[PDB]
Amino acid sequence: AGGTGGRVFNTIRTENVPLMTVNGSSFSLSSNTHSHNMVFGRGDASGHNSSPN
Amino acid sequence: YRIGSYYITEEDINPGDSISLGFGSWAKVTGVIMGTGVVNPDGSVPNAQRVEFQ
Repeated sequence: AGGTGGRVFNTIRTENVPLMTVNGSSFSLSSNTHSHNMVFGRGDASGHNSSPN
Repeated sequence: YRIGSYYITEEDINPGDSISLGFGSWAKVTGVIMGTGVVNPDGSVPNAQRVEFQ
């Protein structure tokens, strides 16, 4: 035996790596109708697939 | 080092009546090891010498 005791290579010790999870959260964003800017007018050449404004 | 359960001095008539009797603390450890070294046996640095306080 030895005067100093330790359990590293092989011994019945305690303690481990805890495992936990976080509760489900949903991200909510508001689509503001302003701040979209504007260029040119109507009746005129417009970019295809552009968002209607 | 001498160990005895009788509370009589070594120089007393009841005791052997020779030599000086002094109180001894702790148990005598054989010169070579000092005890606790390494968890897994590797061994620490022991202490030696007589009367030396370390």
